[PDB]
Amino acid sequence: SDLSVSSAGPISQFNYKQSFSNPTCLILATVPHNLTTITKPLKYSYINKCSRLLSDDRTEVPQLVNANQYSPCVSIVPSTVWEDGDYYRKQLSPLE
Amino acid sequence: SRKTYTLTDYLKNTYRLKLYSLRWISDHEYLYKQENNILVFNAEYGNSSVFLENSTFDEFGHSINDYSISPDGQFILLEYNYVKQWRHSYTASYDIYDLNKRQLITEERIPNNTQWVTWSPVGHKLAYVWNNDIYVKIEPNLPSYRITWTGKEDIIYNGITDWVYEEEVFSAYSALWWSPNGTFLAYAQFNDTEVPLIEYSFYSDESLQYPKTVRVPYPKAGAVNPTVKFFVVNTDSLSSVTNATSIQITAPASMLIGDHYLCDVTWATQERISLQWLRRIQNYSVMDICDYDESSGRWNCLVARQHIEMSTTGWVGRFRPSEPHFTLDGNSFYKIISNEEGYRHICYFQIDKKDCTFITKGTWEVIGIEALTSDYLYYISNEYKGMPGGRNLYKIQLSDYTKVTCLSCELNPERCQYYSVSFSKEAKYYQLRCSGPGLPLYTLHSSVNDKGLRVLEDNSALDKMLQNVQMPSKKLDFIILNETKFWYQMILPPHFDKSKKYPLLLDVYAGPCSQKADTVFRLNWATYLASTENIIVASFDGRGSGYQGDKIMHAINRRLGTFEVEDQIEAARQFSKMGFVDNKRIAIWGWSYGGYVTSMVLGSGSGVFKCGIAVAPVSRWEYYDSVYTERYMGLPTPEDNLDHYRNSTVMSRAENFKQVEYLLIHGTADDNVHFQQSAQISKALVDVGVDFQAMWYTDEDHGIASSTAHQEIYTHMSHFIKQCFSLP
Repeated sequence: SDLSVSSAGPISQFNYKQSFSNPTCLILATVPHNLTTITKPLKYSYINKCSRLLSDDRTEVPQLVNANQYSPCVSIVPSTVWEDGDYYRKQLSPLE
Repeated sequence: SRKTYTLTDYLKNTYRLKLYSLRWISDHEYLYKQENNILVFNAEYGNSSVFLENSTFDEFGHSINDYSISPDGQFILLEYNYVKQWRHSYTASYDIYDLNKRQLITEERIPNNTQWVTWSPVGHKLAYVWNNDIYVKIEPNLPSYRITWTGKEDIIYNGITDWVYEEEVFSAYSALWWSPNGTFLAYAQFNDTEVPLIEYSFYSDESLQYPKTVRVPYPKAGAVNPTVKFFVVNTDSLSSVTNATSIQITAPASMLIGDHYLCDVTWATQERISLQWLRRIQNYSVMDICDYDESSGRWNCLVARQHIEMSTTGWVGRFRPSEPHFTLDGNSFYKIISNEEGYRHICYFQIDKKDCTFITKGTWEVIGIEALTSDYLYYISNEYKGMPGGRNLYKIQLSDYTKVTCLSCELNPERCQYYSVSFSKEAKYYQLRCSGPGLPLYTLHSSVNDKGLRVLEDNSALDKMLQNVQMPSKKLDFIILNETKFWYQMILPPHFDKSKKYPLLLDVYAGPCSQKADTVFRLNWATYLASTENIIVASFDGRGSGYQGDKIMHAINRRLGTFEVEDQIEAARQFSKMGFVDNKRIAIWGWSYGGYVTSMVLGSGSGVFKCGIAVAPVSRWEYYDSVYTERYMGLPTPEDNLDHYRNSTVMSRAENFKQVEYLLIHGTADDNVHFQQSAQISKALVDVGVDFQAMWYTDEDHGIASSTAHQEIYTHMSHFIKQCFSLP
């Protein structure tokens, strides 16, 4: 349900957004025992919140991923998330 | 000229207060336990008809610790084999009895050693916690669905609380929250992985050869805290084909940047939830409002539905931030908030508007929001006669905030000044509980026209008994320091001759937002001391006390063991000035924070007090827990408030004790205020050559509440008092 052009959950919000200006496809498949050369990771991960807190220490501003790009939070989210609710923080320099 | 209220009277419970506890099960029906049968009463008229005969479980073959009937009256849950854990918590065995089938359910039972069980709020669904994992039963007699696989003793807690959340945040063992119709089950997960263990001995029965070392994750001020994560599971789409999916709802960004807590969980509608989070520096909290998303299956929490709450002069809320009561559509909500004058009043919020509008004002405070209909909000406050120590039920018209009417002040003015209320399912009827100054009175009312259909219980039998004993009187009044009123109460012996000079015993607690001066009627050992030993027993609410606004309450911010100690001394002086107090005979005593204040007073050098008893005292704030302590003190690092931490300890006053008689009492198994604190007190006292009395209680907790231990501690304290006052 969460991987669709019409979807508006954390996947298109913070993970992977494809072009709306080109013809587009989305295939879900399973690797059956036949081929053996692809290997499983520990668990499926995805980002469920990616936000900025501005310097006023009050305002939260979600960071949406753009088509054909990576979430700005890639810099701080591990390749595989350790446990189901983990959270990450990186303080920003005044320029940043 | 009758007999007095004696210590034996107090301990053996010879004069007992009757209660009347009911349980509403609908808009006009409640359950009572008359003569050990459960009956259902119909408020609309008068009738009453047996719901469950006492004989039903003559055949159980188990001592039955507790029961709970499901919302639809179809099933009853039977709790036996209760084995205690902390305070609010335990382990037990459970059996479910089908009321239709009149049979015990024997297939697929709830496992032994279960930590907690709740019915859903409307069906007969079951959520229980066992080995720290959540399990849901939809139909009571089919396999439970396991919700979490992650629970682990003393490390991961799913759906139940760890020590500190239990004691200082939720005041419960449960950390489950059903949605109104039981569709969703929201739960918390606590992680104590990096939280330090407190360890202590448990000696148990005389036959246990090697004592048991009890280990509890417990964060002390500044130490590493537990972490929290929040989940919601849809219980209607559970299945045995598939592990349940718990959607995690993540805390706001302003919380994620540092240590935080989850401090409130309130459902708004069948599909709207509100979460309140609090920063570890309890200056700052945020409410998040999350809607369920029928398509994606997740939970959407729009920013700008968030609501920030800050305190510029202390902490948020009285103890935690206050909970919201939503309207029926869940687009607006009412919430107790402290206003510009620093008095706590009801605020009316829109879920998408930052600003809120106050619906009550005044130099008095709203105690709690009790019920909310479309037309009226029912709330309890201490407005009447400007007494912070009284309580009454008010209702305010939602279309005209000027139309506020008082449902209890005129009911019985000289007898009833302390009310609490229990409302029927749609605020159709309500029961009023009166706690003092006269004997407790329990009545029933309909809220349609506020008519008082019935007197549930009046304590006539008790009144009868008390006629034939010399009871003490109670005075409740105030004094004026720096153009401000500070209330006190006194328990005065029978035949109180204003001319003679009585010994005085200060009863102290004095902790932040406390209140020992109230209108409640009590039968306790202060009654014994007054009735039998002709000794005046007094309490006083000085700086940093409750229900009088933040000018008084926040007065002790960042600086415990200062103003409230000073003020308890000042009150003994002020009591002297009244001229019926023999100032060569003032004791002071207190348990917990009151033990801390007692100790601090005895070590003050004031020379006002002859002796004191300190039961389970805090001695040094770096010993107590993080949540409570840091609320009032911040961190004990030197970047923060370390100076006030170290300046404020009992042990550093050891020398001064040479001027006073001191009795120090502590249970060996107190998981709350550790024996450690007193061990440190007695150590400092030994180290400066001060003599004192002491008493340990083997295996008792913070309550010293077990029968034998309780009569023992009061007997011992009685002897110490009678001796210190050189009375027969």
